[PDB]
Amino acid sequence: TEIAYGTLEAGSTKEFFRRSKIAVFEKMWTYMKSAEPSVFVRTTEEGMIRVRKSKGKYAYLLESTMNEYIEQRKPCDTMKVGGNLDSKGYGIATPKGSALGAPVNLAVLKLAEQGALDKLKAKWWYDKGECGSKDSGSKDKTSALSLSNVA
Amino acid sequence: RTYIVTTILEDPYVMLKKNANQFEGNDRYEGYCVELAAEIAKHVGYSYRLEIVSDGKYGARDPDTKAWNGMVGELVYGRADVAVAPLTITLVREEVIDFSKPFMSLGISIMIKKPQKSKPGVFSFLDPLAYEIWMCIVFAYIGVSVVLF
Amino acid sequence: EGYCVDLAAEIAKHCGFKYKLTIVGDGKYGARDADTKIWNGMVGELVYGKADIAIAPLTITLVREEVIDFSKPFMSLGISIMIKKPQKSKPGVFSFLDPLAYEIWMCIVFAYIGVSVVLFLVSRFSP
Amino acid sequence: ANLAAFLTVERMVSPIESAEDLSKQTEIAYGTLDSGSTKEFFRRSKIAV
Amino acid sequence: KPCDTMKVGGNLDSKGYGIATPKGSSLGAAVNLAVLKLAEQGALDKLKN
Ligand SMILES: O=c1[nH]c2cc(C(F)(F)F)c(N3CCOCC3)cc2n(CP(=O)(O)O)c1=O
Ligand SMILES: O=c1[nH]c2cc(C(F)(F)F)c(N3CCOCC3)cc2n(CP(=O)(O)O)c1=O
Repeated sequence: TEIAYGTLEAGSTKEFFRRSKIAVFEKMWTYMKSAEPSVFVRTTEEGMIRVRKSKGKYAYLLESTMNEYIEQRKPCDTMKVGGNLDSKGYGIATPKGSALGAPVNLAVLKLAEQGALDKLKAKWWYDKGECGSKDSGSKDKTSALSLSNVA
Repeated sequence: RTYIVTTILEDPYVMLKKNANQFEGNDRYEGYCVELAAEIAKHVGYSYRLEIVSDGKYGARDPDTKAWNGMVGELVYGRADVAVAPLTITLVREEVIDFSKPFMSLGISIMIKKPQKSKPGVFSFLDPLAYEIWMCIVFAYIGVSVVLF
Repeated sequence: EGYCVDLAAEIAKHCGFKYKLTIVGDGKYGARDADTKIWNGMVGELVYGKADIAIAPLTITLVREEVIDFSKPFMSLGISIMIKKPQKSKPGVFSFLDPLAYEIWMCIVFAYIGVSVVLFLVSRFSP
Repeated sequence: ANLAAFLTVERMVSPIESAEDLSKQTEIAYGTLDSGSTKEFFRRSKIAV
Repeated sequence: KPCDTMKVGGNLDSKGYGIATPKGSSLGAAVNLAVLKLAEQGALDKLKN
């Protein structure tokens, strides 16, 4: 209960946590609905201010793609943990009664099977970002003791 | 024929170019969905036109007026042809417009402050007792030496 | 009994129709031969009319869209890595210099030699 | 103090964490099934890793 | 059993299983609406747990 956590004030995330059936997430929504003060923020940057000005005392819940994008931006001071909480996904939209939606879906399956979508992901998430490599194991597995005491 | 593609300014999907005043046409923007629609137009073979939504809304049905807004309402009232944007596939949106298979699944994660290895040097040595008991220890040391002498 | 049984029960609850839990004959998922161009398994049952609907973990591919249709995925997944659980292994001879350091012991020995040189310089230079 | 710290918790850790850990070393091997769409995925890949 | 293995790392690709139906079937759109209804109500996550 020490490190607080919040979501956005308006959106489908609040509808997901509000209409949840799991008692753990129900207790989460009860705590976030009865917190003092309010853990909800108006914008994404307001949540970034609320996280970065807490020094590890506050967390923000968001989409995994947005979290991985912010993790690959400056000042490279965020990280994403845990698995996905819901089976959400984006697809190409078309109106009902259009003759193009099924060839569009064929093109989507063709780009998924050829692996070009993962190439675009590696281009616009790993290469475009201003952070280091995907392996953050630089002195992240310190086995025995920091040498600064010895120094 | 021609086709209208609508989207919204979102990072890193639709980003403003640096020479946006010096560019023209559909190449004024850049990002993920731009190259996505380029690959779609390559594998299908049609001409498109990139459009920006006006209200800045994704899609929502006001239950008082029974009206959709944003790109969903643009697709319903025929303002656009194909919306290429990260629009959340919900139950209420399937009944008005169709959707393709999801290309990039996602979920809800936890963002933390990501603490680093902030371990100082000499100041970490005199941690475990105090920074003031040691002075009393030295004072009692020199006092007992005075007693011995 | 299992996951897909309750899944079909929820489909019949939220759609209202009778079902018939049948078993595929060959025990295959689906494959198209390069010569005969004939699908087998549940794919062949759906193409050649031997089945009505398939509620099973079948991989949605482009070559299967060309003959039948598919709904949206209910559970996303990916390619994973299977390793065993890391238990306690015998550490052995490396246990002696295991705690507090791997390289600082050499600095301790070098400072030991240096303090010995200082002690010899002080003790054996007084006359 | 540090030897008591080692003998207190006994938190065993995993040597392999990410997918790049397989390319980072060569002592511990890894494999897939001899036939299937997994081999078609890893065969027709474009990523150098 | 014997609870002797563990899985690490994220997913490597975008895989997903869905309900299959033949082409030209009238039930595909209500089946897809039922899939979306079971997804939004979180009963699929309950069956996953
Ligand atoms: O259809 C919707 N599609 C959405 C798509 C995205 C994005 F990830 F950018 F694609 C986002 N964001 C994630 C968080 O940071 C701000 C933008 C919000 C969306 N919302 C609002 P929700 O109701 O809170 O989900 C929708 O309604
Ligand atoms: O359509 C396919 N659907 C499949 C579904 C599954 C399962 F996960 F059980 F649903 C599996 N397995 C994965 C590991 O445990 C053993 C069986 C294999 C499938 N394969 C063979 P692939 O070509 O190697 O993927 C298909 O072809």
